[PDB]
Amino acid sequence: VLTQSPGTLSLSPGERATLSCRASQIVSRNHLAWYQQKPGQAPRLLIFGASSRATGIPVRFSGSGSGTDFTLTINGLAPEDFAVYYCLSSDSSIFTFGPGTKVDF
Amino acid sequence: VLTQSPGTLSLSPGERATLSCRASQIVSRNHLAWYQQKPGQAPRLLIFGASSRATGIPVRFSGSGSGTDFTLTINGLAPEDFAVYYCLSSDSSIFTFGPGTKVDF
Amino acid sequence: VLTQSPGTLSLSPGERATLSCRASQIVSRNHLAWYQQKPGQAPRLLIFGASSRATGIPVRFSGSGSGTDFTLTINGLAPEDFAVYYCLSSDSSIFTFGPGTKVDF
Amino acid sequence: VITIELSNIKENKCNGTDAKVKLIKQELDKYKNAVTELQLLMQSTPAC
Amino acid sequence: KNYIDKQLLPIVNKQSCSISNIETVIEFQQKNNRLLEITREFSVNAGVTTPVSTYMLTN
Amino acid sequence: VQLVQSGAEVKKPGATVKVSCKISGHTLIKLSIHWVRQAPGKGLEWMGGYEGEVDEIFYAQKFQHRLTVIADTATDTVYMELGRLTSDDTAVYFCGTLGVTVTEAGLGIDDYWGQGTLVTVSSA
Amino acid sequence: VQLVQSGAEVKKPGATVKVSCKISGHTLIKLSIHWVRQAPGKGLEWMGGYEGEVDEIFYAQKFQHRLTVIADTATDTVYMELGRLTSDDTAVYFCGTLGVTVTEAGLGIDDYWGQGTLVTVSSA
Amino acid sequence: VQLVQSGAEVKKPGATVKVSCKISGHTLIKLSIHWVRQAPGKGLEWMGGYEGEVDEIFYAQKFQHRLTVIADTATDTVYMELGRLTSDDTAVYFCGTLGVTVTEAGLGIDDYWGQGTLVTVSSA
Repeated sequence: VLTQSPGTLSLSPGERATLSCRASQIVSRNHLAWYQQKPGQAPRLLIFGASSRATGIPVRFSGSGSGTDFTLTINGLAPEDFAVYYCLSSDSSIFTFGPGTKVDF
Repeated sequence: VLTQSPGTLSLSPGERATLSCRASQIVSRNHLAWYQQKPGQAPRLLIFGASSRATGIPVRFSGSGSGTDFTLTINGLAPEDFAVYYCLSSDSSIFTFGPGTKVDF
Repeated sequence: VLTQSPGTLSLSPGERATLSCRASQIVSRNHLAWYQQKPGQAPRLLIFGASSRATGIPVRFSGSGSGTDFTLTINGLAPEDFAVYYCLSSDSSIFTFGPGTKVDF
Repeated sequence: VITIELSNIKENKCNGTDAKVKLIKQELDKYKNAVTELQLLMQSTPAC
Repeated sequence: KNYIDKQLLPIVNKQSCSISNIETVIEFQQKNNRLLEITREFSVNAGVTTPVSTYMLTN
Repeated sequence: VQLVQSGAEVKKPGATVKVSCKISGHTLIKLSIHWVRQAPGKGLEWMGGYEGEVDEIFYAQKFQHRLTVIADTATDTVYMELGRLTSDDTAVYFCGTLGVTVTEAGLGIDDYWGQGTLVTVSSA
Repeated sequence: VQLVQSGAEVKKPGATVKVSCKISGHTLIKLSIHWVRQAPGKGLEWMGGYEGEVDEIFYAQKFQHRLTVIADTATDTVYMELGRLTSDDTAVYFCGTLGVTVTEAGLGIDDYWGQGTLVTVSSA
Repeated sequence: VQLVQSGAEVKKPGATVKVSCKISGHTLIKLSIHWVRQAPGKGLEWMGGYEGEVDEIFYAQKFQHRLTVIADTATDTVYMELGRLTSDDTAVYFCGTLGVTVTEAGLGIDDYWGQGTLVTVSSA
């Protein structure tokens, strides 16, 4: 059971953003990934292992976290990354997504 | 003069636990260790240098801190590690223990 | 537009001190330096890049920070380093100082 | 005469699953082998 | 002797050794590289070497 | 390198549907495929999938005993069969190849996700 | 290795002043020299400077079109003029050589700062 | 490799007690031994010890001039003496070998702690 916060945010483009992901039960530092999905298309994979970038994303994206708290921060908020940011987890071999947060404005 | 917190805690097994150690006067990052001991037996040495594990302890235990604040966190809390966790220190060469926190439940 | 805090502090020597520097708009982790200067003389350069020491300063000084929050902490506070601490920044190539904090007592 | 100063070590009693210490123990063992190997090479006189 | 005896000897004899950073291991590997090449070159010529290599008596 | 889905269709309650995935550029003996359902305006949820590295299939507990996945390794196809289809399962279905292979050195993951298709459970 | 400033003087409003800096130990083809102003009891402010590495001259937006900085590379000096001088510019002026040269491996900076001098805008 | 304590006993106020420590496995020319007292249900407190690496003895400020610790290097034994024994010192005594030897490369520590014995200050 994963919880995202602060739900919906509408910060102006060009400033850093912070997203949070909490877990009811303890999960590993790995077995965790973040997906951003514009509506209707395939969700891309932003980071894996909660601290490692993917192949083909800008340096602006960066994530951290340990224990039951995982935060994703984007330094440069370009007008091309306004979508829903999911927080996938994996306890042993099962997958469970999160409610989802939206970046507006 | 070292003070521990939050005194006594009674969290359920299987959840990460946080212990804190504050120093009245500034101490080095080294010259600090954490001892857990069950009553009546010889205390074991968990971590030394406030960030380095000992020889023969599980990966779950991990400690951090710098300055006058030192925190010990354990991710997996097995039923075999319910004991009193002391916070040793040494300014120049003098050893001064702490009040001691007890993990219950 | 950089704002410093907590303005003026008067802590006793021998205890760690904390200074803060906030930026209205996002600046790089580099392109930032901390200058301490006694009145009437040439300012010295303490750290550059917000995490790297200079050439010829004690190990006590150390700085960190990322995004729009930059913190400078000094472990040992000798009577030698009572001065005004500035926080320079350069967004693209234009320099702009801060209001300036003062360490008293 | 060329003199090289080297320090002898008996045995490393410390263990650990860490990575940085593993490299040091590996190299110290390799250092010991070079001294031990060269110890038996001195016994025979040079052939020239 | 100024490196192993002064720095690395008190640590590895305490049963709970813990090296601080990897920047020390890499430095130590460079110092312990000349001594390895000397015994390697002496192990095939059985004692007498010609010409003297750079590892033995550098320029 | 790109996954291909089947075509969209309309369905009626009480029947069983079939979805398919085609791989062109890999062997499926190493890639791990899953199935995710995105509601019209809600979040996604993992349904199930087959990994191939261990040659094992897991199904979600809330969808347990309701669906059966058959993957033909030689034919290079993974089949999505959904029985007891109700009227509230009108959602977009993506396959997705998500999974971390943790070893003693690092992590490994990938993402193809195909293109996805929608199924509508209408009346007539 | 040390920068040397000019001599202090008194000035009257409406005129233009000149400040100079001499370098003995470098070539000015690689250094970057700027100009900062410290009010009597207030914080500093970056006025302008000459880059040197790129051979460019920078002026602050709030001080644009009011002063012109000329540096003679062969003579090894930097000249900072100040036109439209008011009565509130009585402050100590340090030159300073501050600037980061970020590359793909690390960072580089230095600081000489000379000794500085004060200019007083009096009446008579 | 294991430390062995003396035998537990009862005592009366006003006398002086002796506690012994036997080392079997090392040479004590490098081991650092100390003495910790644990009250019946309270925390521990460091009292004194002998380092061996520097061949120096430190005593706690609150216990100075009340106890004297003598360690025979040749007879691999450190003796714990406690003078002016009151009625509130009924506590378990562990020796412990705790100490950090910080160098330019890392840190070093160990722990044996023996087994500990209790001393009771009764009336008769």
